[PDB]
Amino acid sequence: YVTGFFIAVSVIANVVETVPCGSSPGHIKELRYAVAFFCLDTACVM
Amino acid sequence: WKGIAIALLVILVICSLIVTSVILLTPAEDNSLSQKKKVTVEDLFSEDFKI
Repeated sequence: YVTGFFIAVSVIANVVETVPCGSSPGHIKELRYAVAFFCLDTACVM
Repeated sequence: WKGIAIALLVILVICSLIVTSVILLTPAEDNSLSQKKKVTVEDLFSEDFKI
């Protein structure tokens, strides 16, 4: 069940990494485009 | 059959807190805008730079 939850959160990260609020610029001049997904992705991949 | 799920929840929240900690740890970003206007043509003849 824990690896199932890990798969689920990985897929959720995969789908959310394109919406223009968490991984695409929804702000042309303000400060989010966190690359932390990468880390999260790595956190999953390993 | 529920306490085992509780142990699963605690181990997963430990993992999630590890993920959040590394998320706040590894990318130590700093923008440091320092938004000051670039030197223009008239600045050399502005009274401020008049040595």
